[PDB]
Amino acid sequence: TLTIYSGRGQSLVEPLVKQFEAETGIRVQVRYSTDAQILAALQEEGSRSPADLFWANTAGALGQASAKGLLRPLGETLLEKPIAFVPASRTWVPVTVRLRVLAYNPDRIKAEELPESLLDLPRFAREKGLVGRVGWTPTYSSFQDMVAGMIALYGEEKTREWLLAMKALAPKAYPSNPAMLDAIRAGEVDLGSTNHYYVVRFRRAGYRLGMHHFRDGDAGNLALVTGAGLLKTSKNLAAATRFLTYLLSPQAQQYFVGNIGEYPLVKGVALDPNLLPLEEALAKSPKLDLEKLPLDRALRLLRETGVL
Repeated sequence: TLTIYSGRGQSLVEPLVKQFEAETGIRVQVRYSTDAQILAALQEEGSRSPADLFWANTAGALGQASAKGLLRPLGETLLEKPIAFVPASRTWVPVTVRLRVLAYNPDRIKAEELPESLLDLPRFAREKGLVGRVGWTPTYSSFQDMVAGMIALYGEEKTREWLLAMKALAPKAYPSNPAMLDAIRAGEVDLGSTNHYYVVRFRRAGYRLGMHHFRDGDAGNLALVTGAGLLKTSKNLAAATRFLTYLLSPQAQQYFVGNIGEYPLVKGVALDPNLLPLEEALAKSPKLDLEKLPLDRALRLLRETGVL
């Protein structure tokens, strides 16, 4: 009788849940909301919460749960499974990771010429004549995560500097990443900060698209970790633990990299060619506490600068 509060989209979640159900005979009930609402709902429900598991789209949202003392420390051998991104808390387990990257039109942009730091992107745009030819996705959650990452790395004022310098390029805003990548393909824009798996998806469809990683440590390579946690309110601790174990199972991790295009966190999986190895991903990403990204601050700043 497993009850999951999921900030991950249903289309992604349901196949895995079906499998578990059929293979264990455990009946699972999943509630789908934003990481935001789930965090609200748990604080609301208190000890009267049905939820056994929290499966978040972001490690930020899990940091909050662990911050409101909501999660139960995990089976020593569980936190042993994933290759990285385990939280000091040991109060949730990371399931996939996604990378911020810079997508571009190989026909229009030379790989050699792209900046080693996201911070230098506007200067690149100005020199290379890309006014009106840069795309971004201001309303997109991972873009907002990236901006919070810049605030944590460089400070609010450097980040503000970057935002206003980006705005001064008259960049085009897209409602979604596929929309922006379509634009990149069409030549409406030349480049855009995105999530690596949107690019992997395009490439699988046959569309040659450039994928640039910034220098190691750079805010532009931000690791976007998804994860799951065992709630304190859980009265189904065996079944719940089985499911966490299941999420980290080779077959499920193959689903994540294959069906979804995200990075698996375990071995025993066949790896796409459009991904650098997991280990190099780690090497590339900024070293930050992913549970503590100042997302509220990023949002405030994005609205103030007039980006949002």
